[PDB]
Amino acid sequence: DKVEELLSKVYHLENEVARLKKLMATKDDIANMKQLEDKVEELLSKVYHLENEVARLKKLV
Amino acid sequence: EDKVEELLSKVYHLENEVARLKKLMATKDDIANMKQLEDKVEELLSKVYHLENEVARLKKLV
Amino acid sequence: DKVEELLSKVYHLENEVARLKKLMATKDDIANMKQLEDKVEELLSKVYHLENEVARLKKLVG
Repeated sequence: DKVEELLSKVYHLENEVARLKKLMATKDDIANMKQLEDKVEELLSKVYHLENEVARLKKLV
Repeated sequence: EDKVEELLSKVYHLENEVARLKKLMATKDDIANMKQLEDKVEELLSKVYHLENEVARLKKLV
Repeated sequence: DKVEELLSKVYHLENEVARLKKLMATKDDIANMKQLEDKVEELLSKVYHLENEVARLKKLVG
């Protein structure tokens, strides 16, 4: 009776843990976001320089 | 006796699997983090459009 | 006795797994990250192009 209740609950948990393991691999690594943040950091910088260079040209012309 | 031994062993492996999941979870990106990066990509693309239009006029004027 | 112990550990696992599930729903998927990567691919191409144009505008004007 009580051992049965446990058997059923352990079975359910095993399935849940399996689904979580599956879902875990669909989630993105923090290392992927940091590397992307870096690239966006580079694009922040280059765009800043472009805005400066453009202003310069916009005044000469 | 037998079923209880089996249940001890299943619960032990689930505990170790669940413990592994909690450390895996910690190496994964939060959505709110991703949303702030999208906000910066939303900024940069607007600035790149604006610069494209400015450079279009400059090469025309020169 | 050993039934109590297993009843106790199961309960704790149920709560742990419920916590992991709602915590899983805060994490962003590789798909949306790949979409953001695509947009960063574009913007990096457009920046390089703009760099070329401006470098020419600079050396053409003065």
